Amino acid sequence: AEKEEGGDVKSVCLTLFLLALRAGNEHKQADELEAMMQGRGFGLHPAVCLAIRVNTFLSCSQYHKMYRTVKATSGRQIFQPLHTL
DNA sequence: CTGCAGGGTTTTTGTTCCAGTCTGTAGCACTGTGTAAGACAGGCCAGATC
Repeated sequence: AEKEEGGDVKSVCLTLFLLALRAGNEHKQADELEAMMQGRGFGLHPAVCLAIRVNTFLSCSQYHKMYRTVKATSGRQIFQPLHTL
C-alpha cells in the first residue's frame, strides 16, 4: 500500500477478497461483497414493493407474513410495512 | 514565451483458447376465462262454439 498506493489500508484490504474468491467461484460473492459501504437499500422503494405485491398476487396477510419472516431473520428488513403501502 | 507534431511513458481495455462452474432462458405438451335463456315450427288434444 505504501510503495504504490501511499498507505490507505481500508481501500486495499476490501479489494483483496475479490480476486481470491472470484478465481474459482460463486455469484453469491459478487453480492455479499457488493453490499459493502456504498449502496444500498436501505428500503426497497414502497412503490416497487407494492408492484411485487399486486403483480405476484400476494394476499395482505400472506405478504405481511413474508415481511415479518424476512425481517426477523437477518433483517435488515427489506420489504416496506403495510401502512406505508 | 507559444503552437502542435509525434515520439517517449505508464496504465486502461481488452484480446485469443482450453477446462470446466454457475445462471437464466427457451424447449417441453399444455392450461384459464367465456356457462342460460327463447324462438319457430308442427302436431294435436282440449274445449268452446253452435
